[PDB]
Amino acid sequence: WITRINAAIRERGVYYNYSKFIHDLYKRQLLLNRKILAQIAILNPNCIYMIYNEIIKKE
Amino acid sequence: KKWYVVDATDLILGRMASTIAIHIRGKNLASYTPSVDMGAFVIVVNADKVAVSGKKRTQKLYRRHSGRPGGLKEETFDQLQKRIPERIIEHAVRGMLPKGRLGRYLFNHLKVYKGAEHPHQAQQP
RNA sequence: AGGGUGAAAAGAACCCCCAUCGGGGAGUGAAAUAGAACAUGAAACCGUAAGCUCUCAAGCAGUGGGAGGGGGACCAGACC
RNA sequence: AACCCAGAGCUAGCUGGUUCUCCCCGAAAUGCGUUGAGGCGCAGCAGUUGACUGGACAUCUAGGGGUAAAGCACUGUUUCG
RNA sequence: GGCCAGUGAGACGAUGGGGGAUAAGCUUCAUCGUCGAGAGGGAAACAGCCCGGAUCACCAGCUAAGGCCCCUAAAUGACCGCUCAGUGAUAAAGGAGGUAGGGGUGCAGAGACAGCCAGGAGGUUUGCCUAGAAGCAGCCACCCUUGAAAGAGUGCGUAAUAGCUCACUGAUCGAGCGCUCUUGCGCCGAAGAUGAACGGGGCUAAGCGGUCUGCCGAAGCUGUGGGAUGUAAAAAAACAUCGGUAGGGGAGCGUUCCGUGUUAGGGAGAAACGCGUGCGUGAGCCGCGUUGGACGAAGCGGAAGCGAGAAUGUCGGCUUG
RNA sequence: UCGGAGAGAGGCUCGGUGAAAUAGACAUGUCUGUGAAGAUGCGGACUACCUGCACCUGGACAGAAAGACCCUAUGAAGCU
RNA sequence: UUCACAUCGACGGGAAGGUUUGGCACCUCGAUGUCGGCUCUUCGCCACCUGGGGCUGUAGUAUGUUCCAAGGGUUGGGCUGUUCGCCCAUUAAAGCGGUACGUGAGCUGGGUUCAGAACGUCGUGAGACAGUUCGGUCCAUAUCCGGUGUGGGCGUUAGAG
RNA sequence: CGCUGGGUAGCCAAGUGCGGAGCGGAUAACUGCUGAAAGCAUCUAAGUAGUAAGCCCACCCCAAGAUGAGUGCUCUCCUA
Repeated sequence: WITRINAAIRERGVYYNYSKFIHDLYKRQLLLNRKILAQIAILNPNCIYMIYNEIIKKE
Repeated sequence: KKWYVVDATDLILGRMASTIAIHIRGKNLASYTPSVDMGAFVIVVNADKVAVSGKKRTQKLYRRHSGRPGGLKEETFDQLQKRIPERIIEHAVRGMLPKGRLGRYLFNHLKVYKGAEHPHQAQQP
């Protein structure tokens, strides 16, 4: 799961870590989008693109 | 897949090998299959005038043995840039490639050549 | 060391190949994919045929994830 | 100082092996003796069964033995003046 | 207190002491923990070190130790500073203004230090010793004079002198210089055996030191379900235990035979092999196809010569070189 | 001391007959390090197409031999 | 001579390496054959000779010490079972050490803990003694790993020379 | 081969012939110049020049089975 996202992080913009990403949802209030639900990267990458703009707004 | 071109001149070497070994594997794309090969076919153009940032350029290491009684044939970094400057970046990314027989395929997807050129104008660089 | 084909042997004429060793048929019997090595006859071992994997890949090598391929599915539904 | 049979399947605190399954708890390799120390007996430690506000951690009160440290009047050593 | 045990040559790490050179995973005692009778995570690979100590399933989260460039998941994240050794990935006494930070002291435009120019005298050729030694083998003495300065005196040198240089002082240029103390990171001293005392690549940074945040990360923990043992209340809530050798204790399956059976199942048919991979905690059971040829046997109990892949086993058959 | 050549019986190839010591299982490379501390099978790394024949023959603490050496067990067998 | 360090260097000290002498005796007495010689080597280093250099109480020719470097090379005999060592005669010099003191699944097996026998010594004796002496059977057509060489196929892709 | 003697081809030797080199790139020890910090001085800290039989290369054999399986020349096949 971590590797799946890792390969998806080296393209967006948050070249930092996916940890801060998880931190965003944590500090936010999203108990969803788990390591297993990370399948949004491969298929329908349009949904995983939304959270990308929601993590920055929070932190 | 696609093909990308990168210039290796100011690069201090090594720091690039870890940034290129990810493209020839798909560690940057949707790599959802560690058992299957994928990624971009990024290749170096120069890799001959590549930097090093350090005094190791004249006393690095680079050792190999042919199993012969003598062997031990050791060479300094300064020699690599003198002879067969094409294996100065290859051998570098090789140790960065996972597995042994599978990761080898990812190695055949990277060319360095001399520099300022490349016989790959038919793959849309 | 070495047990019992079948109820009774009718335990195999004749025919074909071979050196008138051996076998296959024709017949007998409910059965010889029971016939003198013979009942039911597994395993170790030794082969043929079929599907898959198999030359740039190594370490008691299975296991977890897992593509493709030869078949079997359900009037998709993604499985054996 | 035999061959064969018989008591002797002699003896063998030696060594090796010791063939279905689940549940619960759980050792020791120390002491005291042993011509005894690769052996065991008793006790300690383990399991089972039948009786007992019996114990353990922590706080407080209430003593001694006197290591470390220090000292070194005394015992045994010790340089300068 | 009673029944059945097992085990008495254990090992290692930390700590406190005897033996040995306070040399050994060496040996002999005490104490704690681990291994030994519990995995796993981490130290590359090392049972005994560290974390945590496994009823089970689960493409479920959060953590410990250890880490976060790639190779195996995870910060070439932020701020300040040093090292620039690749030291960090072995190694001492000792040696060197390699170097950062803090404090203090001596000389110093009545002008110091480096450099340049010049002087560096006389008695004492000193005494003693010696073949000789007149700064300069050695011993003793080491005061005095003339001056701006010059010690009967450092190193070289001669058979003995001579000669050169130095201590000291003046002039010139001319500005701060030199030497210690406390403290951090480093250099040389480190050469031995088929190439590798960072896991590899690689690296001056993903080094180290100080501060802060997040994450990777164990059958740990949390969460849900299933199985097993034990305990009162009670609208309500369920807590906790389950690694395991030798051993102890508590429950069962299956095999041959017998009693209950010439009842019932079978020639519309045991046995040998497959399959349904359903079922039980498990060894297995049930049903069934094929082959095959005869009986076997449901349930409880009773009586057993009660199921071994190893005892250089035994018998027979069959591979390999 | 530098041995060479040649003639025979084997060795090599083919035809016929036709063994053994031994062996838990194999898809049983090297090296450094590590490991009850001189393993190919651990870890890292390097090297390396799959499979025979002939020969040389170090490794697998190879094979045969529960060693005749030492010690242990108040064993045994002879002798003085 | 003088002068401490050309060379050497007392009283003492700090380390490296590791082949000596020991301890340990951790893994092997259901065993891994001891030494030496012979045959054939491999690696490292504080290499003796050849080469490149500093100092030298180094004039030269020749030496002493130290640093880098081993690329290579590095002896025939008398006596003994001996490594070693001694001796005679050379070479530029005629090295050390590890590799279970290289090497017996190769030879040699001369020495030495197998049975015989004899002298000296010890015990009354049987015997014994890290004293000496004579004689005294140690096998094997090897699969694999690892080598010296040479083939059978296939893959490099249209098939071959 | 009974003994003994000589000898062609080939095979070997005490036979014959030849290479172990020089010349380069880059260095160890050391010798260097100019010139810093420590306005002197000093091999550098910054810039350069010499330097052994070591290393690389030069000579020789193998060598794209170095499957990152190259390069160059030439030849054969266009029936449904």
